[PDB]
Amino acid sequence: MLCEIECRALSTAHTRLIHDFEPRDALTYLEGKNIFTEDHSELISKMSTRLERIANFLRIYRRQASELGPLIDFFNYNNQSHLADFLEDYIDFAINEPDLLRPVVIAPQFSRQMLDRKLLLGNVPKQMTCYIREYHVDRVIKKLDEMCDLDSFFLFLHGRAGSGKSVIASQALSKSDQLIGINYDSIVWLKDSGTAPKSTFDLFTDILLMLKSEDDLLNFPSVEHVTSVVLKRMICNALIDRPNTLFVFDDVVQEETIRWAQELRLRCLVTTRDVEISNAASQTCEFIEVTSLEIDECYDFLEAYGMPMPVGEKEEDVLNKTIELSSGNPATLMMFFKSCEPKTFEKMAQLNNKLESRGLVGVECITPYSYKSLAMALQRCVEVLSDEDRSALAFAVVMPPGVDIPVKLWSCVIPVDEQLDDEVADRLKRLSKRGALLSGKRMPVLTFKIDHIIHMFLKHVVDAQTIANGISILEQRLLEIETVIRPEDFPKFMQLHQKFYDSLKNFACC
Amino acid sequence: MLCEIECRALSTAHTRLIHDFEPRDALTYLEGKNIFTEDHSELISKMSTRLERIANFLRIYRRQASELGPLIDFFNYNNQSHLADFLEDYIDFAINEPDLLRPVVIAPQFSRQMLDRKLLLGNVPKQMTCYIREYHVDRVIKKLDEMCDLDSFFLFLHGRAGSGKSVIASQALSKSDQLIGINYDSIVWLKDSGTAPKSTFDLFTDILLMLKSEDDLLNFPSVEHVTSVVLKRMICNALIDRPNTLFVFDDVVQEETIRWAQELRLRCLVTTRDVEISNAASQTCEFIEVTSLEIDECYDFLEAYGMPMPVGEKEEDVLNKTIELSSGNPATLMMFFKSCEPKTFEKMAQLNNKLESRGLVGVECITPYSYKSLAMALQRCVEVLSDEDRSALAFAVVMPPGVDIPVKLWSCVIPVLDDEVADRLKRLSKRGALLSGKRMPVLTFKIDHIIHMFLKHVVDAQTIANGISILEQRLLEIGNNNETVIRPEDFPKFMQLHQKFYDSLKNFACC
Amino acid sequence: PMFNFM
Amino acid sequence: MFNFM
Ligand SMILES: Nc1ncnc2c1ncn2[C@@H]1O[C@H](COP(=O)(O)OP(=O)(O)OP(=O)(O)O)[C@@H](O)[C@H]1O
Ligand SMILES: Nc1ncnc2c1ncn2[C@@H]1O[C@H](COP(=O)(O)OP(=O)(O)OP(=O)(O)O)[C@@H](O)[C@H]1O
Ligand SMILES: [Mg+2]
Ligand SMILES: [Mg+2]
Repeated sequence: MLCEIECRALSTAHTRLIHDFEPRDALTYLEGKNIFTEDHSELISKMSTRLERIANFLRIYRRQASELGPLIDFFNYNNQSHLADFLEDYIDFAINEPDLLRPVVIAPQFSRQMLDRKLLLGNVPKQMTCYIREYHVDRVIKKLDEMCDLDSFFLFLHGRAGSGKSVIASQALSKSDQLIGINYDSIVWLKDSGTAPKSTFDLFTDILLMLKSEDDLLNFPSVEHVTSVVLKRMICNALIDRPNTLFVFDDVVQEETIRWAQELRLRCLVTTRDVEISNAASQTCEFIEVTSLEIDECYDFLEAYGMPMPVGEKEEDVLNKTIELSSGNPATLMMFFKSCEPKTFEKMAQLNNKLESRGLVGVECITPYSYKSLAMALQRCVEVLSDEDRSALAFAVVMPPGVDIPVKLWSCVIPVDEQLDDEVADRLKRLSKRGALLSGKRMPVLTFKIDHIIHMFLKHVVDAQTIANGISILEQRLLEIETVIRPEDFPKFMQLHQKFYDSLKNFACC
Repeated sequence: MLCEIECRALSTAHTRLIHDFEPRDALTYLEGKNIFTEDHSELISKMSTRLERIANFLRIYRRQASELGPLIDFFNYNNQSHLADFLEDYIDFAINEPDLLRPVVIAPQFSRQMLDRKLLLGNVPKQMTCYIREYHVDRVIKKLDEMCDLDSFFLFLHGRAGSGKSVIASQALSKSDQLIGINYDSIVWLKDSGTAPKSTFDLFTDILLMLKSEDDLLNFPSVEHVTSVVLKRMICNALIDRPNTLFVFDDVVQEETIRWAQELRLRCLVTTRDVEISNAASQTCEFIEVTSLEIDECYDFLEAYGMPMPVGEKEEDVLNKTIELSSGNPATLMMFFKSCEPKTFEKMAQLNNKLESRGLVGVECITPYSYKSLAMALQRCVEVLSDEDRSALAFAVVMPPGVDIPVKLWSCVIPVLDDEVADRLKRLSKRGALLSGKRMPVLTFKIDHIIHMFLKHVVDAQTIANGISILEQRLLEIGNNNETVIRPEDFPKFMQLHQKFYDSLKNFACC
Repeated sequence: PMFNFM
Repeated sequence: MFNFM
């Protein structure tokens, strides 16, 4: 058998094996060095077109030869020496001088038009343009660049919903000319979204077919009914003809995916919302998180899509309202612009109202996002949730948004099955780990925080009763014996945040 | 390998290379100046006919050489100089000449190559002729030219129902010789019109088959059942064989259509009524809106199929009645003529009466249009609508047609600071061009006339009288707080100004 | 019945 | 308790 290196040389050099070559010239020179069989030579000598004899010659060869010898010792004798010279250069700048391989024998054939092709065929989606998140697309390219040597690996690009990850993998695979061509030969990008136990199998059905040739896409059997071991063996089989193939697994929800990708010793970029799926993998796991757009970057994104910038103070404030509201979130920011109709800052604060008094549903719109509003999205993050975690989440409504508050102050509204309530913190950690719904912050004292998008999600989504029950179940424990968290000498009075409590109550008599 | 000029060399020299040439004469030479083998000599030495050995030398030589050299130093050797100077004069106008052809015309009858063959095979409809709206068709041809360079892109030719979009793309791709042949290699023109969630998948199946060769239409499988990811991959597969391909998507309804055109990095002209489907595409989205046929162009359209132009004042006025009524509308203008029987202004005003007291149904006719009348078309435009927006629309009946009235003056009849009314009214004009926005002097909207008699004989006979009344109420509520001109806020209190039409609409609901 | 089909 | 989910 060959391997990933000798087949990457045989793959990199395919425009050439198509421009000048013929399998009949080599069939004779090769029955001799013992790398074929008379059905092999039967299958390759009688073929109407040449690309057929060629695509079968590179497949039968990638399986049959004990080595990559009798094809250097052939492009040489047939006066197509201009070939065997290219392939021996790749094996010498591979075995002997490594590293030198990416700059010297692989890169000098890049072409910003082959890119669009490799991308289109690998189902990489059409990268975003009016704004690119520098840090991320970049630090991503670096960490993908760092691993092409590796035999198998996971890159987990995890964040909030609508937080902008998928877009970053699109731009990050659309930026370089290196990642595709230099670091990895092909791309297969598949969107998951699997919940059923069958989704994770159907997925790898479409990997297996994403790898597959145009011929033998005609020949598709009832593989829907074919074993797990066989779709798997069929893949690591049909995967020989695919040396270094990068895999984007857009939106993994099931920890079952991650186990399959890892039994198949595959290379994975993974966009996901829930991070714990990574516990499935025993490996070089690397993680890269897409955070909420910082107060300044948000500015950059608005300017980017022709939006007029403030002057008066209560206009930069209208925008700190949006920035406060969409607690730094690409998708909802986008619905925000998309719904700003006349373009005025006026109609923007208008939305800023509509948003407080009707939740995310005040701004749901047709957007490049696959979801009308962030609520359809978080829906799932909330369904998948351990039943108890589902409860904790349902209660953090009656909190203050964009406010840092200690764990015992949470032990009051939050459920549990004694005197140490640490269990609350464990649930809020699972809760931030699993959709990035909260916000954990270790010292000065263990305190969490709920952002605003993640709140007005819960406002108009939890049971109208559980709002008033949390306000009261809190007001019970509530009496006992700026950049500053509220002290233990002064907790007895949450009245400080009375504002975001008077509003909630005016909403729980509605 | 060669190129496309050295290949066109060996290739367009065939009325020649058969007459005076034997390949064995060069065999040794190429076996010798290092470019050939002895399996290839025996390939081109022991063959019956000479056309044999000639096809042999013009398929094997393709490979082991780096340019067209040892076939021009050879022919100068072999007393056959008459091929040599030909090909050396040709590499002369090839290398030494940075200026050759440019993709255009060097063999005649393009108009049978494009016009009949490419258009027809791409299912383009037979472009309109007796009248062409210059401006729009032109901006189309222009805006398609600017993009032939581009990798994937959207052109949205959006307008009203019966507004004439599909026809304009038909005229814009049948006029020029550039868009098909010069700028784009092929055309694929497909009608969408999809509402089910299956319409947007079935569509790209008939694209995929629209691409596929005449071989393997026989081979058509039971493809209805095949994943979305594999159909997509199968299209961008069968899309290898298709460089610069234009896609007309005549009549798009689903924003899913647009998402597919964009996952597949396709190039699209799009006829549609609802514009917001474009927010689905994150891109160089470019838009061209087909407005109502202006009063003067309408004249042109009538003139065009032989309709006699006015004289008396109450005849030019009769025709402004039709043009006002048919709020600039290609389709209904057409239903009108087709139904104008004797052709007289007399029978034209007959219809002008018939139109007021029986709605669009008074003039529905067999027309080049897919719909008997513009109302059947608009129905759909009314079904797609956000449930609440369906409501705002159902109510704008009790307005004045062809009149600008303020946002609060609308706040009286529309469901729920009532700015929210404007958002619904924008969505309503954006989604079938049912309303009409006018930013300043003061933020005001407006309802046209075709778009009214759709609603007349179509909203609930009660709800007409309920809207008329809910208005006289909130109006008199504005009463207890105390031409080229907008209605002042000192005078909203009396819509009695439009008492005339208000009196007619009232006679309708109440009987 | 507020419309027709609708 | 979750308005559907
Ligand atoms: N860099 C960007 N430039 C322009 N628009 C953006 C960018 N990032 C996000 N958006 C807008 O926000 C939307 C949501 O982003 P994205 O599709 O990346 O979410 P995601 O991180 O994959 O989340 P999920 O896990 O829910 O899919 C985009 O589809 C687009 O409408
Ligand atoms: N040059 C022209 N421009 C527009 N309309 C014309 C022209 N010549 C004739 N018509 C008549 O008006 C009718 C309506 O136009 P058309 O078929 O172009 O609308 P459309 O944009 O396809 O509308 P819809 O979105 O409802 O399908 C035509 O079928 C024909 O009856
Ligand atoms: Mg996504
Ligand atoms: Mg149409």
